[PDB]
Parts: sequence; structure tokens; C-alpha cells
Amino acid sequence: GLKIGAWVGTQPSESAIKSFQELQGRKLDIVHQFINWSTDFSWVRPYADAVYNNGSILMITWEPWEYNTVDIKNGKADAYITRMAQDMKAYGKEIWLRPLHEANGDWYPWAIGYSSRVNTNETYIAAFRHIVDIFRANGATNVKWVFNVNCDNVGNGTSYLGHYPGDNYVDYTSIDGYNWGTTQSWGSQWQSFDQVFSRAYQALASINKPIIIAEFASAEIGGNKARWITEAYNSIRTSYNKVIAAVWFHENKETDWRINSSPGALAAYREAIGA
Ligand SMILES: CO[C@@H]1O[C@H](CO)[C@@H](O[C@@H]2O[C@H](CO)[C@@H](S)[C@H](O)[C@H]2O)[C@H](O)[C@H]1O
Ligand SMILES: OC[C@H]1O[C@@H](O[C@H]2[C@H](O)[C@@H](O)[C@H](O)O[C@@H]2CO)[C@H](O)[C@@H](O)[C@@H]1O
Repeated sequence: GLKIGAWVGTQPSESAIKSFQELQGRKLDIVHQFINWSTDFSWVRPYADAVYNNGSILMITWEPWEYNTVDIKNGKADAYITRMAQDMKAYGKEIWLRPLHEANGDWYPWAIGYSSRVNTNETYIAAFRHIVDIFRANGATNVKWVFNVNCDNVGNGTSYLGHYPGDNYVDYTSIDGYNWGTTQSWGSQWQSFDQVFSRAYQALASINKPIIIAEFASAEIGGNKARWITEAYNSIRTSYNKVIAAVWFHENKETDWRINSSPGALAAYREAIGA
């Protein structure tokens, strides 16, 4: 039964969660939050409490703007990692944790494609494994590890599986991707869900872990977003059998990714998610 999640456009306060649930006409199974590597668990706790009080799973994308893969694998962030592991163990509830995401792009400073050239398959895998090792040493077995790829490899040296840290360090795999429509000056084009996600899915389907669509959305311009939404959820349920969760990215950001970017898109989203 496909789990429905979202990043709701802001940090997931009680009110932010309830407002999105009202908006989409259905409970959120998963609530998505982003934090960095200078954020303590105490800052997360109030949000985590809201999510668990609502009866949802918290998925945290944990973004090391503050440390590259060399410094992580070498142990320079270990006090901070240990602290987080300690705090998450004490909290006790099941958290899905997605460190070092979209590493097959070139936009994040921990990514293999990043133009500093600091990050390799080897440094990435060593860093990921090191994080997981520290969590396990501190008894944080409630923390489930989410590997991730961007839908497209962007930048030098990037691939779907070169940076895969291995089944022993991973609970879920995941894919991020957007239909940018005609919104970007690099000549973005309208792409169906299948055109965005099939290649990455084909790679991840070779790993015996369940798959999350951890971020997805579509622009309005360049095509019919309402139809896109209908077809995306149909595609997931028809042809992406290993996908267990679809987590929308609801933010009015580069473009209007929101499920209510138009009344038509909202109507389509409400019917698509079902249940
Ligand atoms: C899709 O890529 C990303 O978008 C999210 C949501 O806008 C953004 O989240 C921010 O993450 C910050 C931690 O690094 C925290 S403090 C912000 O509150 C949150 O909005 C990601 O940074 C970005 O990569
Ligand atoms: O996919 C999320 C990610 O997209 C980045 O743009 C990419 C895009 O992912 C890819 O599909 C396309 O072929 O190339 C562009 C090049 O940028 C975007 O830069 C990120 O901020 C965003 O997180």
C-alpha cells in the first residue's frame, strides 16, 4: 500500500503537517524534513514530536554543507555524529535518515560530481559507512538508512551505483527527480514521470532494498501538470513495483512545485494519492 509523504514547504510544525493533510485530503504517512550538519537533535525534536504525534514516519535529509566526504571519512565530524546518534537513540522512535543525498549530481559539496573534485566513490562510501558505524556503536538501531540517487547523473564521475555503500549499510534506496517543464534556461523540457525516473529505478531495482521516491514534483509550464500527476501515481503503482513510498516536494521555489500550483493540479493530486 503506497505510502504518501511530503516536504510540506516549511519545517513540519504541527500546524504545517495538519494544513498539508487538509490540503491533500488525506493523512501523510511520511513527513520529510531537511537539516544540516550544524543542527543539533534538540532543534529537530519539536518537529519530530509533531510528526510522531500525527502518526507519521519522519524522514530527515541530513545535508553536510559543513563537511565534505574526506573530512567525514577521516573522522573530523565524529563528535557531532556521535552526539546525533546518542540523541536519536534516546528519542527511540523510528527515523528514516538520508545523509549525503543526490551525490551523483554536481550541486552539493559532498557530491561526486561537485567541481572541487574532493569526493570520489571511495571517499563517499567510506563516509557513509563511517556514519552508520557510529550510529550502530551508540545503539541507534531505530535509525533506518536511506541511500539516494538523483534521477540523472550530472557532473564528472557520477553514476547510480558507483557510490553505493552496500546492503549492510542501507535499509532503503531512493530517487529524487523533477519535471522542470520549460522553466529552466539550460533548456529544460517537459518529461513524464517515466522519462524522469525509469533509468534510475532500473539501476536501483538491482538492489534488494525497497525504494522511496524521496522527492518529486512537476512544474505547471510546458505541459499539463494535472495529467502528469495522474499518470505519475498510475505509473508508480503499475510499473514501479519496488517503490513503497512517494514523497512530494511541496514548495514554491525554483518554480511552483506545490500540489496547489493550480486548482487542476490540486484536484488531480487529491484523487491520485487515493486511500
Ligand atoms: C531540494 O533541495 C533542497 O530543498 C530543501 C527545502 O527547501 C532545503 O531545505 C533546507 O535545509 C536546511 C538544512 O540544510 C534547513 S536549515 C532549511 O530549513 C530547509 O529549508 C535544502 O537545503 C535543499 O538542498
Ligand atoms: O533533481 C533535483 C536537483 O536538480 C538539479 O538540476 C538538475 C536535474 O536534477 C537534472 O535532472 C538535470 O538533467 O540537470 C539539472 C542540472 O542542474 C538542481 O540543480 C538541484 O538544485 C536540485 O536539487
